[PDB]
Amino acid sequence: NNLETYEWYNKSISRDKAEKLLLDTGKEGAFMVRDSRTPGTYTVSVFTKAIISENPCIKHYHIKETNDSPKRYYVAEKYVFDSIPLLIQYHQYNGGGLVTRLRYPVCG
Repeated sequence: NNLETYEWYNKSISRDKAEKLLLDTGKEGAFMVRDSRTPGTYTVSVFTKAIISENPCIKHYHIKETNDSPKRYYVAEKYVFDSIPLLIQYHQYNGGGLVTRLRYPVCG
């Protein structure tokens, strides 16, 4: 199911790099993702546009997993899915809370 292909996915990424990558572009609710190790989910680097004296906050959202049917992964005891992409696709569209429900998957 590897994602390594979503503007938002960033393999081997960390919490700092994603923010760094996000900071590079700095969009509204920049969306990024990074593999972890937990039950097998992925991380989501979300960045909020801003600068001046501050305002741009980058949040790393991990995709929780829940042996559902399928809705396994999620990032808010909410919309659960079987993959970050759908989990992201759902955020990217719908309105899965998040900085801004995946507004722009950052792909460093």
